[PDB]
Amino acid sequence: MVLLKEYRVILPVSVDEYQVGQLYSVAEASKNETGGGEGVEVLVNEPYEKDGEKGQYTHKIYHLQSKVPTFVRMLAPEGALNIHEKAWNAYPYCRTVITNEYMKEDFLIKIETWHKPDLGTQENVHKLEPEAWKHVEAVYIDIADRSQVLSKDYKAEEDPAKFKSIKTGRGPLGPNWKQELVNQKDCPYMCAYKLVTVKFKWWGLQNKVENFIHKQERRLFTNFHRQLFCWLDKWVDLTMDDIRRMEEETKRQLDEMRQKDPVKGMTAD
Repeated sequence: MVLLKEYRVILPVSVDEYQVGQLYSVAEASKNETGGGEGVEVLVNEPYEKDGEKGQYTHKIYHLQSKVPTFVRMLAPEGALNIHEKAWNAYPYCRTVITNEYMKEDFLIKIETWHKPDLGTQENVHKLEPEAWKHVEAVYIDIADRSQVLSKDYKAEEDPAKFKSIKTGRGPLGPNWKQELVNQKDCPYMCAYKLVTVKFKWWGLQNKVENFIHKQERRLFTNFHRQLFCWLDKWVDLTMDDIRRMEEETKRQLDEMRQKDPVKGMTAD
């Protein structure tokens, strides 16, 4: 037994800018959560060959102490957690698997994403078998709706409902932002269908932890995409190679941030 939810993020950007946007934003975000000995450590970032499928592979470590609640922290005597994240990014499809050495296969967060040029209208894009599909909650994340942000997390500068791109004129995103999007030609949009699979088989904490992760993943996909957008002007002119170099700089910066910096980031639920 295992808990499955698909997050549907509609965005006012093209499947092709998104490829770059995301990649940039993963790094910015990584940096905003690293410090105090917590956050992101990159170990591997390189192209791969499965033979027929080509794309980029990463192996990261997420370091967690205080940014998670007491009851998670307490799963380990050292009061501290490393979770390993191996990802195969074959944009427009990505498969991400988070595991924990100390736990065999009783623990798993897996994210499977398909980026598609529509408005989230596709049921079961991931072609799951029908019984399993029956148990999937589909959740829409609206990057405009401020009710969807945790108060602690809100920032007017990370708010799409308040941002206008100077480089492209997109924004800011009013309550109808969607309906409007449908009304005009020179308006791209995609949906990220992120299927998240959570497994945590541990006596008496399974439902509790499973649900906590889904709520934390959802918080992330919400701030992240808010930020992706409010960050348009920073990545909208960027090349893949402009990105791979960022990635390199960022591997070292994170290694320096996590050591020399205060705790920053999201603070946990």
